[PDB]
Parts: sequence; structure tokens; C-alpha cells
Amino acid sequence: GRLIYTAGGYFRQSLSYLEAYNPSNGSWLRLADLQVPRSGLAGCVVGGLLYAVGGRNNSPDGNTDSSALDCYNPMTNQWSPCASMSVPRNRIGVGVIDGHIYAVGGSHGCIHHSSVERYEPERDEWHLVAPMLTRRIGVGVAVLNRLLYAVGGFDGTNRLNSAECYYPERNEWRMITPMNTIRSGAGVCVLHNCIYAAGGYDGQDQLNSVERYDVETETWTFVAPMRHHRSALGITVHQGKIYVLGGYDGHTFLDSVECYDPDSDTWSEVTRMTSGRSGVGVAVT
Ligand SMILES: CCOc1ccc(S(=O)(=O)Nc2cc(CC(=O)n3cccc3)c(NS(=O)(=O)c3ccc(OCC)cc3)c3ccccc23)cc1
Repeated sequence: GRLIYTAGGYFRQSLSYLEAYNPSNGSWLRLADLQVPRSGLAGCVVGGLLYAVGGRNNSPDGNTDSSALDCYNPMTNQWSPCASMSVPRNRIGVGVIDGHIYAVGGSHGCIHHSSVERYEPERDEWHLVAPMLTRRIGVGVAVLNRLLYAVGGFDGTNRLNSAECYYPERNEWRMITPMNTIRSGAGVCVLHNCIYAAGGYDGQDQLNSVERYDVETETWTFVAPMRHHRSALGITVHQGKIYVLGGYDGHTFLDSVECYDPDSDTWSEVTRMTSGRSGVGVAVT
């Protein structure tokens, strides 16, 4: 694609923002608000459309977890409701394989899901697939080699360094090598055939460390840390670089956006969001 979209988020309450960043010229676009505020949601893109999945409305009047799927068309600057999920999923992870959206884990009240469901845009229908081996909220999701990876999270009692791999053709999950660090609320993405896990919360502190998984060596290796510690950060890849957006550093809701260059193994700051926030959904189109 060519813009980095960021939807929703949290600062004092759940937010309705849809904004877009153009890395070519540094401009920020203010686009149509979400119809209902939400934080702890995920963003993805299928066929030029942006989707906002799951999350929760943390408001002064109450907190309501979201089963919603909403569809944003950049050509009309309009959000439309799509079919809701089987269950609300706050602190959800999502990935896309073959034009289908996978909604992974997340929470509904105190229920920590291990369930996974798959959306087909052509039918506007969700179906459950095989559940993960582990309940995971605050989970990161990456898609690599047409496999779906669920990384880290919190199972309701244990904060996780574990990760597992979903095989869509076989409809089954397998545990993979765990991370070096316990991480919930990390940003997880794929860049140049590796799975990156950036930031998160290890049970003691928000993290600035970043590690990556090589699927053939089956090993996780640390790379350069971020400039800021961040949990519930947004993450995406744009032109061979990772972008991380906002998150909570333990004290402030960050407006910082950093960019990771894999060739030089360096982070740098590229822009600031218009306001500090955490728990956003991010995608590129
Ligand atoms: C003063 C901070 O205020 C806020 C309010 C609201 C937010 S949010 O809108 O982004 N939603 C989220 C909250 C939490 C959890 C969280 O931080 N809070 C904060 C208030 C209530 C929950 C998560 N998981 S986590 O990062 O793994 C994590 C981090 C810290 C933890 O313990 C600290 C002792 C436990 C888990 C999340 C993971 C993914 C996506 C969203 C998350 C963020 C911060």
C-alpha cells in the first residue's frame, strides 16, 4: 500500500481516531472517526479495505468489550459495520491469510480466549477454527509462509514467552520455541522472513527490547532495542522497515513513532502522532 493507518486507541478513555501517516512526505491525514470508540483492537487490510477488529470501549460511563468488525473504505472515507465475531475479543491479535481475517484470542470480561475464528469478506461470515493450545490476551500475531504465529500474551494466570504456529490447511496448532522474554502487549510483525516481537510487558516493566524469530534456525535473537519502552504499541511494516506507534511507557501515553532499519539495525524517530495513545490498531494500504 502506501499509508500507515492507525485506528482507535486509549488516552483517559477509548478513542475514535482514524489517522493516516504518509512516510513519503511526513503528512498526517485526519480521516473519519470510528462509529464506536475502542482500544485494544487490531487493524488489518484485505483487498484495499481497512478492518478494525475487536477491542473494548473504556469510557467514564462503563467498559464494554467489542465483538465488532468494522470496514473502512479509503475511497469513500466511510466506516461500515461488517458481521460481528462470535464473541467479544479485547486485546485481540489478527492476521490475514489468503484474503481471510483470523481473530486470535483476546478477552471477554474475565474470560481469556484460546478460540480463533476466521472471517471471509466475500460471505461476510465468521467461522471458528481450531483453538490455540494456550489462552492468550494481549497476543501478537504474524503471518509467514502462509502460517499464522501467535506470540506471547497472558493466559489469565501466567504471562507468556511461549508462541505457537497455526497450519490453516491442516487446521492445527503447534508450539514453537519460546521467546527470550516474557511479553504481553508487544508489537508483533514480519519483516524479511523473520518474526519480530517488540516491546510489551514482562510482568515487571514495560520493555524496549526487541527480538526476532528465524523460522529455519528455530531461534529467537535480540536486535537493537527501541528508544522508548512501550506496551500496547501499534506496529506495522512499510517499505522494508518496522514502524512502531505510541503505547504506554509506564508513565506516559506516547505519541512517538519509531522506525527500525534492518540493514543498519537501528531505530530512529520519524514523526509524532497528533496525540499520545496506546492500544491502537495499525495497518498499511
Ligand atoms: C496506567 C496505564 O493505563 C492504561 C490504560 C489503558 C491501556 S489500553 O487501552 O492500551 N489497553 C490495554 C491494557 C493492558 C493492561 C494495562 O496496561 N492496563 C492499564 C489500566 C488497566 C489495564 C494491556 N496489556 S499489557 O500491555 O500486556 C500490560 C501492561 C501492564 C500491566 O500491568 C501494570 C501493573 C499488565 C499488562 C493491553 C495489551 C494490548 C492492547 C491493549 C492493552 C493501557 C494503559
